Amino acid sequence: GPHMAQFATTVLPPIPANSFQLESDFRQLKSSPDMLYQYLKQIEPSLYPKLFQKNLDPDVFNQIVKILHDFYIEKEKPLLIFEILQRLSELKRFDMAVMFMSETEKKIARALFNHIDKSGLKDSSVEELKKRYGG
Repeated sequence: GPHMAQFATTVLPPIPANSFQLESDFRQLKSSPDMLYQYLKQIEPSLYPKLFQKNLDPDVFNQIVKILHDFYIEKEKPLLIFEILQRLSELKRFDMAVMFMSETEKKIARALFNHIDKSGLKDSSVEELKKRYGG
């Protein structure tokens, strides 16, 4: 409504050991995207291929993208969004996560590559990774 609701008292959880632990912390914070940004800030791109090595989740795939869209574009560097999206593209389930996305998640995914491009970042991987997520 026109006012802010009462939110529960919560604190950014530690960095997870594997995807089972990551998706648990994503699905509990999905309604708190402003702390999801700060939870993402703990996680380095070197953990992305290792957490998700046995599988990804389609809801985690769209949540990573959905937090990059409204926070890493404003608060972090355009290069960081691009590196995060690249780590996920090497996952064995990533294209099944794209298959479970709708137009509403794909318009967010391209809006990342649209901001990265206009920020001055030009590589063949920019236009490849945009088509892998929503071309």
